[PDB]
Amino acid sequence: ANLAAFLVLDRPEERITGINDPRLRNPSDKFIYATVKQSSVDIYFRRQVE
Amino acid sequence: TLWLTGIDIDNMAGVFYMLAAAMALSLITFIW
Repeated sequence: ANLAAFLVLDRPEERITGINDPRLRNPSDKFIYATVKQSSVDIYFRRQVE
Repeated sequence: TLWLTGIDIDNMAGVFYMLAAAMALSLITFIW
């Protein structure tokens, strides 16, 4: 039972699904992420409004 | 979709059961 409880759920943090991950919807200081600079990634972020 | 979204204990019972069975068998031996 202990081994099954250990191996059923992976202790490592789940991988990011993509641009619609739950943590991306409500950013928090516990999970900080940013692009480099005002480059095309910043332009895409500004163009997106959702 | 856009808004409004986002996101043992039986071991003691078993050991008590086996202890009770052992006690019942001991009582049977004593009365025999």
